[PDB]
Amino acid sequence: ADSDINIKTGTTDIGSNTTVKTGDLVTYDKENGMHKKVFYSFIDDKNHNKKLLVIRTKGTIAGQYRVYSEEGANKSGLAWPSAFKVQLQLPDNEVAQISDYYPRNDAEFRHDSGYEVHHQKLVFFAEDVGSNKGAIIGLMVGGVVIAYVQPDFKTILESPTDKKVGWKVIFNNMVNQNWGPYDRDSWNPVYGNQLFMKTRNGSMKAADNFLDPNKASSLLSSGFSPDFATVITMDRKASKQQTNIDVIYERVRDDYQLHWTSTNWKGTNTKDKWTDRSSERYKIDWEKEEMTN
Amino acid sequence: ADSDINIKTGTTDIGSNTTVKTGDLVTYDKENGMHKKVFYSFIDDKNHNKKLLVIRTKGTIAGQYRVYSEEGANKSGLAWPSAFKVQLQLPDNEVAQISDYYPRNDAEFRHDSGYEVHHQKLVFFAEDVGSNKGAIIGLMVGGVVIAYVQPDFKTILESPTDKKVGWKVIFNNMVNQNWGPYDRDSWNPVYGNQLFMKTRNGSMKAADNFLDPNKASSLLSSGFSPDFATVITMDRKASKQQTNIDVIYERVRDDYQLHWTSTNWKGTNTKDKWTDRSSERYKIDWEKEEMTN
Amino acid sequence: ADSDINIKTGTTDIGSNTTVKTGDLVTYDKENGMHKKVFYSFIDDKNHNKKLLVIRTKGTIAGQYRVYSEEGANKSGLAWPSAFKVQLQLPDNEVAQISDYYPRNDAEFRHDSGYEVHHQKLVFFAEDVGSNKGAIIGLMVGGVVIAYVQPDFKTILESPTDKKVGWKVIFNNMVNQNWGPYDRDSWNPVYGNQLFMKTRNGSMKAADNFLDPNKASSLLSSGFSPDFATVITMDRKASKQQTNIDVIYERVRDDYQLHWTSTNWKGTNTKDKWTDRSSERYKIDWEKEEMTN
Amino acid sequence: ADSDINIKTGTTDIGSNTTVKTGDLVTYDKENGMHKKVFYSFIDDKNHNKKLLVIRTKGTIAGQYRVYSEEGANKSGLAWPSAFKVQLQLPDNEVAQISDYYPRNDAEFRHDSGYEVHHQKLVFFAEDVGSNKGAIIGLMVGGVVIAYVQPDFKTILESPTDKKVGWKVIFNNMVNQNWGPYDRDSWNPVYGNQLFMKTRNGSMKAADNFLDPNKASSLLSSGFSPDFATVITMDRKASKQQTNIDVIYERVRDDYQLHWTSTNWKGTNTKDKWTDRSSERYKIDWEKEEMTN
Amino acid sequence: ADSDINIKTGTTDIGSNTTVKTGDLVTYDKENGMHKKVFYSFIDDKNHNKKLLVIRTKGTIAGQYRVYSEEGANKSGLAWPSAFKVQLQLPDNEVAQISDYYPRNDAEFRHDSGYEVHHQKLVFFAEDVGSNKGAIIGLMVGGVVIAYVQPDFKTILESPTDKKVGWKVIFNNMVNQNWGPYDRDSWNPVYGNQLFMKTRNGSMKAADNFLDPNKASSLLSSGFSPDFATVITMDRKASKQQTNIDVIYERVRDDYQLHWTSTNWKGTNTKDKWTDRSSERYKIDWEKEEMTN
Amino acid sequence: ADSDINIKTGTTDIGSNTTVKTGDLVTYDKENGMHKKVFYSFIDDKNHNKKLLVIRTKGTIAGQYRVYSEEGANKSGLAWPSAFKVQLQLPDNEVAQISDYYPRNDAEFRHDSGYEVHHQKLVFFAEDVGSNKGAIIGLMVGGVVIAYVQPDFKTILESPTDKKVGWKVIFNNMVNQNWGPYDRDSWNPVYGNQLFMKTRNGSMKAADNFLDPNKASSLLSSGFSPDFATVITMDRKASKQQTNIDVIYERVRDDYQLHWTSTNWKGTNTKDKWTDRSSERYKIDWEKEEMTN
Repeated sequence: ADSDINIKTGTTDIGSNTTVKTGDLVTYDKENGMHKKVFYSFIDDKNHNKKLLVIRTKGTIAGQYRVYSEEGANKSGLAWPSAFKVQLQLPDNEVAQISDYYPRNDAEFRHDSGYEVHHQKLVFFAEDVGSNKGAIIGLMVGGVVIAYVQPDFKTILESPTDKKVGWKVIFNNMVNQNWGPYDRDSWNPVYGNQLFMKTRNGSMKAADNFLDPNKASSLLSSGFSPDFATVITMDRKASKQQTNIDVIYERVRDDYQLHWTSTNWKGTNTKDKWTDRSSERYKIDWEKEEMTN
Repeated sequence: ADSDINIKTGTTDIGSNTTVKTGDLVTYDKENGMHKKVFYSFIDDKNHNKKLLVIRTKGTIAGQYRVYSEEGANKSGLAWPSAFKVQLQLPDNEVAQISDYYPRNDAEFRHDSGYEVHHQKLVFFAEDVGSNKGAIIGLMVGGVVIAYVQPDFKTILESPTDKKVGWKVIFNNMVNQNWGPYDRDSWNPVYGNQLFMKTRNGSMKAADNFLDPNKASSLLSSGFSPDFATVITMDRKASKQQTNIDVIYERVRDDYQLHWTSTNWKGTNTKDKWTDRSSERYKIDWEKEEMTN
Repeated sequence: ADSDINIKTGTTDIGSNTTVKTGDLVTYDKENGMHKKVFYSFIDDKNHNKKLLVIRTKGTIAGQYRVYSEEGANKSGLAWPSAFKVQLQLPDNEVAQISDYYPRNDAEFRHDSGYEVHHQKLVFFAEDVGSNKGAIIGLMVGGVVIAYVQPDFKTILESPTDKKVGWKVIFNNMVNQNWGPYDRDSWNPVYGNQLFMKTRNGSMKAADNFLDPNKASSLLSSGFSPDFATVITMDRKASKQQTNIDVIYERVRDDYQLHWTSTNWKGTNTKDKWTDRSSERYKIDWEKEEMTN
Repeated sequence: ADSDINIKTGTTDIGSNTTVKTGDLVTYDKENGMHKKVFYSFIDDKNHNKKLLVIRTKGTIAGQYRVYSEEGANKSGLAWPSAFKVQLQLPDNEVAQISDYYPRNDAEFRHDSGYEVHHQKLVFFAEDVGSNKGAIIGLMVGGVVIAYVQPDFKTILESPTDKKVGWKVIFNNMVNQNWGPYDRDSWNPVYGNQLFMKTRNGSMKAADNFLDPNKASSLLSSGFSPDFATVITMDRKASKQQTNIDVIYERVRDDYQLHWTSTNWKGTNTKDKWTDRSSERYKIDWEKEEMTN
Repeated sequence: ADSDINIKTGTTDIGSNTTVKTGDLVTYDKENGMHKKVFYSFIDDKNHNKKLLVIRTKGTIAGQYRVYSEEGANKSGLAWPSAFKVQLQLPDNEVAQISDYYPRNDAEFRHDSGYEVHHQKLVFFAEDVGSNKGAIIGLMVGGVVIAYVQPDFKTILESPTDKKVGWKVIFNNMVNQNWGPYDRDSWNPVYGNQLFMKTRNGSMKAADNFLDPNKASSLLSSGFSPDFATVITMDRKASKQQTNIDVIYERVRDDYQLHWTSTNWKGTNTKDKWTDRSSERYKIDWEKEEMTN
Repeated sequence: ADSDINIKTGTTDIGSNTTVKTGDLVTYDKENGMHKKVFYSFIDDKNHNKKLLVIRTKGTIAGQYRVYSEEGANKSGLAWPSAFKVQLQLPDNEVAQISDYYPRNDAEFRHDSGYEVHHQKLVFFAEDVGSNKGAIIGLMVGGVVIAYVQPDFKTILESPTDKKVGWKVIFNNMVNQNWGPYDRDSWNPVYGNQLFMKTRNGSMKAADNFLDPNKASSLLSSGFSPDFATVITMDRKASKQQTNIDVIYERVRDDYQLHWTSTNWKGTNTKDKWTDRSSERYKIDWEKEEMTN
């Protein structure tokens, strides 16, 4: 931090003794089921060399975890979201730049606990008839245990540029009732993909053998609510003080097909079957310090 | 946070150097057993592009965990709440929008600790008669342990829109005396659903074999007290500066039927048997900055 | 929090730039052994739509854990508190309302750590006479461990209304010397209820076989000191600016009867044997902003 | 801290009651896939003996984890980043100096838990025919267990000078699906380097047997976003108040070659195969307190 | 703290409502590879009885972990830093004094967990031919486990005076790849000192059998960056308001000699083989409140 | 805290809106190897009924862990500090009083984890020749494990008065290389006291068989740096506004004698062999608010 270099905290930061122009822009795409909000803040710090626009994408991208097709009591299909995405893209001809962003790709870790342990035991068994017999045992304990947090969904900052930035929320692993973790690539020759199978030998029709969304992560059913900040920077001397920025929300829906083998249930997962995109273009006026749609 | 993008903290936030108009609106629905409160705050930040209304739904939704019917000493019935809900809905013809909300669906996790560990042991047993015999053992430890917090009730943000928003509190799992977790879908062929059975082979009448509410989560008996914030936003230039917002509280009550098999007790759970809704319409005056019922 | 919706912290709160009228009201009920205190704060925020009164019930409700009757060396009786209670009730004809309260029924949890772990071992024993014999062992580790905090006494918010609110402190479990947890419903056919038995085969008279209060939770002997806030709200336009509020403290005392079987000691627990209530009526003057008894 | 020497906190720090001149400088090297940002802050504290420039290198160095060459279904090649680097270098003829920097090389640790534990057991087996036989066992537990955090990537401060400073982010260890940690130097005679092998006996072509970047650390695919502060200091009396500073970003890409042995897959790792450098020269004007490219 | 004695926090501290004169003094000793910085702060608190100078030694002492000599493929030599040191010394004839310093020798601890645990088991084996045989086992668990943090390098405050003060960073223990901790005094009759041996039976020349510095602590290769504060105090009435203070940095380099036994590798460690000292004399002017070199 | 009694924090504290007169008094006793510092703060709070003097004893008491005498290769002697002490004593004829002090004797604890756990196992072994034989095992786990922090040195507040106060730092336990804890009273009939023995069967002369101070706690070699606050209080109306206070530092040095038995090494510990005291008398002027020596 700025204190670790012997500088008073908050001294190098921006926004001190300046007027900030905030605003909200909301809109609901019913077809794609997206509540999109943009919280924009214009900062003209006279001591800063550029005008700043802080664009916080927010809202909720409904997961729409839902059974979409039934071909009878033996087959069914589930649309489940495997990924969300948010992208802000400036046209290549613009003078503005994507100076900063948050969150970023924090360096994670795995707690690694190694073992170098020695045990010794001395047993000397005997009988009432006068027979003694014994052993001395030396036991070595070694190896490693790796422990870390395994979240259901990861958040990732896609490779950004001076014109494009983007976050993606990705499905990493899911824990079923008690059968253990499962991912999109899991494959059991017997049951196929057990990701969303309520039971393996169920007597109900396929449409009813899917996990109840309440048990599963709420990101799948209710959706995911991003809070992603981006910092645009413009030069005051630029002749063109108006820009157009494309804000894009995406929901990638995979197809979980459940089939009856006449013996047990089998599950297959088709990736990126559907992609639901909602793109809006926002006009940014740097002189009046406003944003509109 | 706004510090991670080199911006002074609190600079982009709203409510700086402005007068906020607060208020409380309380009412008790005796029939549905709901204490409803709305804490409203009007914010007209001249630097913000819209008028903000922060509506915090609060109060208490009595669980009403109670025995409702007795058909003798062999059968009884318990009304127990499986879910609470709070919904704020604007009519489709309104100009206002549901800009923001809290709490949201935070991404949860499960601590995943994997094992790759090696043990070696060397035993060499002997007898006093001159007989030696031994073994060398190599032992592998592998697999994973998953540990996470399992709360009795989850809080969830239902898929919102620009006109409707809603939270639901859901029953996830309950721990009986020491018999382990149980859910609404638990089913033992012997005892059926052991969710609220005080004893399996009790000699008392069914009505007395139900768990004492004090032992169980207080959400079931005393109730649940929400604190849910929503942020409405209106354009200052809109001709109609009056709106009507419907605040809805719901208690979903399931029926736990306890039966005597002449050998032991059996429990069944009928979901969403009853639904108790309390809806109020609040008139919002954005010019006088007030809310009324 | 209000920061999570992009609003400066403390902006929507009450009490900014206003004069608050505080006061203390104390009284000791010797008969019921209750030190009752009420800390009242009148808040007239001109920007708020109602007058607020924050009533913090405090003090100490002596547990009075005590031997009350002795019928000889074989029988004795202990009065021990199983529950405390605090209730604030407004008469039904009043215009005021119980807007808010604290503490509430926080959603608790139980840390659930599940296991899916595999072990493999390979033993190959041998003798010096030339005889080898071995085994290969595959071991499965599964199940769950549930770990949570188990306090001696719970605090609960009884189902409130717009006129009545109430907290109850309840005895949940107690740990004896080292014999494990015990509750009011514990029953051993041999010893009955071992909740407060110092010893099972004691040679002393019954009155001396009870747990020393110092070993036990201080809530039983010295008592419990509540800190419970309630928020009354009144409309400024109401013609009647005087109200009467009933503050009630209760101590529920159960009877632990200890008997000699001529072989060992047995304990029985009669619930809610006695109920000690101390009720006071406080006159609230909203114009002079004071409270009196 | 400055409080531990009886000095009021923040008293010895810089930036109190002074005007700070901030700025952003952004640029995207498409060829090397680097988003470079420099956040500069000029501090002229009249009570300080020198002018300070705080240069925070930021941005994102795309990992570019990607299959680069395929020679058929038996061989493939992956370019994966093993290291990132950021260097600020002043020409030797300059009067300015690199006074400070952050982050630095914090002293790490390993939790060392040693054991000195004794167990004793006494077994006395018997048969119904009247034969008793027993043993007394003394068991010693000793040794040590070492547990520490093992991150995927380390951050390091290269040996700095008064003209050059530099950070390097280094690949330390990676955890595959569940096969354990692997590093650049790992070598199995059977499989070679299993760092990025999706499967050992896969039937797919080599290009498809590489780990999905989503599973792997996002530093490899999306990239790494530095936040590295440096503090330049200049004497006010220096005649030459203009300097040129070279900011350098580097991505070191190693080649992971995957080969088919007709039995299983083998992996080899060629270190530092490619080095992608993006260097910019920034003109620093200490009189106008600005930086340009 | 000052609050624990009923005194408002920060009241007894220095630097309140006074002007502080700061400064940086930087210099790079190429020969010894030291980046030396001194951050000085002059404090003349009119309410304090003396003038204070806070001297924070900072910078980086390059470890210079490096192979220095090769006599062929069987022998090699590594210069590795075992200790860093920083010393501030005033000449004995000066009137100034070393009033305070930081960091100091904090009292450490070792978590000591003792055991007094009892287990009992009852086995009763039987055969289908009608033969029963059993045992009752009582098992005692006792002893202690000691767990504490074992850092690679310790920081120590050498015995100070009113004229000399000094910190030393010392090599305590290092963890090799997975062979366990090693120190300067470790000695295996087979391998000697295994501190920096990459492999025990390597086929490469000695110079290539040394640990890669990236694997090892960065203090060895990149170096150590001190932050050590000292507080000089002078009497205002002293006639001589100029002083000379000697700031000394030291790097102690040990020689790790690796030899080939024609069977395996052996390592020896010669302590304090080289000592690299960089001493500077700083002129302190207490009247103009400055420091120079 | 003062908030828990409904009082604004810091309201009852001292030092609000008053001028505080600070000062440092330093001196080095070479013979006893003590760097003594006194940080004094005079507080005359007009709202307080007395004048306060906060005296913080600080500095460093060199441990002087050192070999003092050698009688050959078979015997040696080590002077090691077992205790430090700081005492402030007012003459009995003074009007001033020792009102307060810090640190004090905080109530410590030991984490006590008790066990009441049941295991059951069912084994049923069989042979291929048609012979089955089995057992059912019930296992009880009980007892307690006590875990707490065991520091090398304790800090203690000696029984104070209105004229004398004193802290003592005491040697509690030390951990050797890996042989376990040892104290001053430890005694092995074979090796005597193994507190500072580098090896048990060493071939080096006794003087070289002592633990290296770097391995041991730095309190022994470099020393201990106290920070002990005392609060003197004087009545303003007292005629004699001058006092004399004796500040005393002590180092208690024990003698660790190491002897050669011609078989192994033996260690003996003579307690409180030497006591090194450094006493200074400070003149306190309450009118001019100063302290001198």
